[PDB]
Amino acid sequence: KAFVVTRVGDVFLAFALFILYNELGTLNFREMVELAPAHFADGNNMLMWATLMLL
Amino acid sequence: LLKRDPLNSMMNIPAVLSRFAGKGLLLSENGYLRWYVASMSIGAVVVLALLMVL
Amino acid sequence: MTITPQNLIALLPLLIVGLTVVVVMLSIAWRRNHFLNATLSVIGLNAALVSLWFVGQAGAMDVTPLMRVDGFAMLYTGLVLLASLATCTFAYPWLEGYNDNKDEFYLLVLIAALGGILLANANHLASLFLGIELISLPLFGLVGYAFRQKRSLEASIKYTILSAAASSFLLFGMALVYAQSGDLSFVALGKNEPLLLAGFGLMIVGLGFKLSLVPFHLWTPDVYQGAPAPVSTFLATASKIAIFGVVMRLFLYAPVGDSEAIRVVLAIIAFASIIFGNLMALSQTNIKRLLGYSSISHLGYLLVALIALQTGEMSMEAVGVYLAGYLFSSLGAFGVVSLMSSPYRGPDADSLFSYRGLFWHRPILAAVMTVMMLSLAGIPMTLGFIGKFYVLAVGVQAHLWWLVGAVVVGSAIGLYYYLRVAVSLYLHAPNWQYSAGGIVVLISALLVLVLGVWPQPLISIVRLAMP
Amino acid sequence: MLLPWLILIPFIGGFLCWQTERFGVKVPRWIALITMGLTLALSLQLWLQGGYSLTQSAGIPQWQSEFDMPWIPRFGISIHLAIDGLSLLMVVLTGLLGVLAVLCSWKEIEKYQGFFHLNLMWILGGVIGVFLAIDMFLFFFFWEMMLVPMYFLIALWGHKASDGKTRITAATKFFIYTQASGLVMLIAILALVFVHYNATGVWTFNYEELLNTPMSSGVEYLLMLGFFIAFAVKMPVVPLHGWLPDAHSQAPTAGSVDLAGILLKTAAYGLLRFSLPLFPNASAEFAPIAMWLGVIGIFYGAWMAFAQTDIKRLIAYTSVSHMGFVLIAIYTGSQLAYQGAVIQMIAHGLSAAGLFILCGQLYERIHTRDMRMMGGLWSKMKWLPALSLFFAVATLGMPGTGNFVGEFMILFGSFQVVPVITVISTFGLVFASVYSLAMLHRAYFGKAKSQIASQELPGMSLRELFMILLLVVLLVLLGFYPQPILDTSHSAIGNIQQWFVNSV
Repeated sequence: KAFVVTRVGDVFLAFALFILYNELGTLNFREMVELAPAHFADGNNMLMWATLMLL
Repeated sequence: LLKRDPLNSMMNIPAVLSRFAGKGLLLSENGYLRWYVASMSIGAVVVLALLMVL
Repeated sequence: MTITPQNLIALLPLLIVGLTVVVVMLSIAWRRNHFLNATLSVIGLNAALVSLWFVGQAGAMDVTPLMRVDGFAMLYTGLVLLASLATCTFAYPWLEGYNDNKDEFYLLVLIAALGGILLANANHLASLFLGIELISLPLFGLVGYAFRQKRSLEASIKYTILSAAASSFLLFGMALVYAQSGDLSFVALGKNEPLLLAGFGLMIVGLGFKLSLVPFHLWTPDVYQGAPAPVSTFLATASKIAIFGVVMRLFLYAPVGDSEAIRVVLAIIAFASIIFGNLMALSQTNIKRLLGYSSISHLGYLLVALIALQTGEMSMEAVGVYLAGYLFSSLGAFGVVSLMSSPYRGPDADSLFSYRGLFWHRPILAAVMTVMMLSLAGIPMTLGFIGKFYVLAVGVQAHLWWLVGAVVVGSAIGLYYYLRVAVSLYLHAPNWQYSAGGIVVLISALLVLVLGVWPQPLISIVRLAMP
Repeated sequence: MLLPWLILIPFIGGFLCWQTERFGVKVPRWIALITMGLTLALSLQLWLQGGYSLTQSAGIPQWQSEFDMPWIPRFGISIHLAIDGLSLLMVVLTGLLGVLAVLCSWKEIEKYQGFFHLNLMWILGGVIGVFLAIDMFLFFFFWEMMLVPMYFLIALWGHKASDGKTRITAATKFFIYTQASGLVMLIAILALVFVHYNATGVWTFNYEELLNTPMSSGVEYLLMLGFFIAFAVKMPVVPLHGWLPDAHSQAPTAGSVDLAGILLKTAAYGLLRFSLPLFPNASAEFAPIAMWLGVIGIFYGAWMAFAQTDIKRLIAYTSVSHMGFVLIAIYTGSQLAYQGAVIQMIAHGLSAAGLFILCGQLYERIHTRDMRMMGGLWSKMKWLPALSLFFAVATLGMPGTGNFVGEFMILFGSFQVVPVITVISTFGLVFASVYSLAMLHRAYFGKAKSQIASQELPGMSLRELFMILLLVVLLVLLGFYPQPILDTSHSAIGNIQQWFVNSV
């Protein structure tokens, strides 16, 4: 039951991982930190899906 | 509900229909020679009919 | 026209075989010996194969208005001669155990070879009739050879009444066409009024009995169970191989066969032949009835090529190669059945349940039946697949989608019974001319394997023969 | 040059094993091991000697080695063997699986054993010939002749002619379900060649000129369905996969190694190589049907895997779940997705082969097939269940195994192209866990008193453990370090994707 429940969370975790590569390209944390505001001049609505599902 | 596999069974119905239709065709054969000649007349009838509708 | 030496060289196949009947009949009346008659008959048929080279020295020409000799007829005469050669070599081991009068067999097979090599050469509707009946009278009488059983006579009588009935339908159709047309010559015919088409349908009835088509197939099980296995080798291969040539030539030459009215009717017969063969063929547990069921489907595949003879020139070689592959497959399979009856044994006990084992009894002979039985189906590395492949290509070429689909689904249905017999020869077990009979079927096994893997040389022969 | 020899060694070995059957009975085991060693030598020589890191945009025709020979000149049918980068991965995989097949059959003497091995080399050589095939007829002939000798394997070696359930249901469904669709794709080949013959005027059966043949819309769609039907009955797709569990549960597990690990490869190989490039617009129209069938396959195989009580049918129903990821990968417009499918596909073979070897190994230890009958064998076996735990662990997406990087780059590329069908697809990992744990807990966790026969257990020999140890270490290196084989396949995958992109 722990194994099933932790893999449900890991599916939820990998969902945000797909979205971050689709939106910002690089998955390194720091390069992500000063790449996130550069790519987000126009659209922001989909980042809540990334971050809520990351959460 | 998936203790037996449904789609394997539901695409086996070609074999079911073929075997049962093949059994019916075997039962259509008789061995009495009068009906063999009747088959010859009834083939002539349908061939002439199928030629006269063309 | 009169007789010229060109005509005699062209007629050399019909001549050597006829001289063989006379010499065989004189030899029967002189000594009545099995060894001498078998030797004399096989020498004449081998002499006919040698003389095929000499008619190849002659070109495409006529002998009489009855016959036309082309290179197409050269190949069909060859198919009939090897089947006659095949049936005498399978009959000697079966007839050694026969009680008496063991010598009339080769005389009737020789008459049937005359009939077969007369339907190869055809140009007039009368030669069509002199050929059908010359071969039927030995097939009237040879399925009734060894009438001492309770089923050989049964089989002979059923085939006798039905074959005379088909010949009467063919003859009545043959005249109802000639009422419109001024001549019965194939070429001169058709020079779409309903009487000519109605006469044509009657000839289809009289021809589709012997070709085992869908509403006339009822004889093909029973006589194949009743007849001797040496007769079944000839009755499966030579008769229908010879008969298919004349029915193809009539539609190629006659302009009435160009019209779609006859084309639709023959296509439906071909459609139903595949289906009504390959569905009733599953339940059989008898090997002779099993081969008789497959014969109906094989002649159906020949028809789905023949309907598209008039669209594209590839149908000529397609029919030719499937006939060559079909000859070799059936001769090997029926030879193994006859080779299991090495004595006369009264009634031979052959069945699919009787063929459990047979690899630990006789391993070589089981391999031949398996190779040929996989060749009947459509498995590659066998000549039947290349023949199957051309008939699919011909149906694709002529846009006969229902017919080519029928071959595939007919192949899909018919794979089942061929494979059971192939594996039933691997379950747990329940003289000099015999070695010669084994050599014939083993020679055919090597041929079907090497012409399935490497099929080009047979195509070269076929395009050499086709005009 | 090397390609004629590399497809012929399997057939040459079958002739020689059956020749030396008269000389001895312990010969064909040792003959077969060396002959498959030569097969991998030529395959690994092509990996090392060839320029595996070649140009990524060298067109659709690109081959490290190529053979041509006239076979039937009337249609231009030729022995057009030609090896690409991803085709070379397939050849090295089947050479390794052939070594495992001939190693699992070691110490297996019978009334006849040369017959078994000539058939064994014949079927493995048939798969190699499909993998090296550019001419359509040669591809089809090899596709259909690897399919005949397995029937004899399931028939005469499924059980030795005692029970009739090893032929009339299992082997017969295996044979018919493949051959009807094989004939379908043959008439598909012929319809494509005839429309090309109308266009140009030459009878050709070659892939390069059939690649760009002009066809009107609404025509090539039917031929694409015709290709896909034969490519959907060999790898397990949703409507037609009933043959797979019957085939794996009855054949000996060496025949099951051939039936699972490498026969499932060739259909997705053909979807990558022969179906995608020939029909770009038809495949672009057919794509969403392929995605729906892919997601249905993953969920369906896992449920049927959870619901089953035996082991051979259990791993046989994992395979249909695994191939759904591959089908969705192929039917998308992403280079990363295709390269994920290749690593997932090689790992699929490597993760099914070890499980089948071990399931057969467990049966011959205990003489009992039903999984729920046993339980708690961990205190008795010393190396089988520990190694089996990692293989069940490698089935799902556990990192350090090749399956994780495989399935998961597909999901990256799949979300790159289309969101909603991918977000459904990811949930198969949760379902992969539940049938993986079901296998593990029903078989090994528990008390040994669940079965009376679980109280006297044999030992495990050295060579089986050696060939299990090699697979687990090989699969871990593919999970941790998958770069070398991705650099190999990059250019072949790239031109297929560029053609699928540019031709639409």
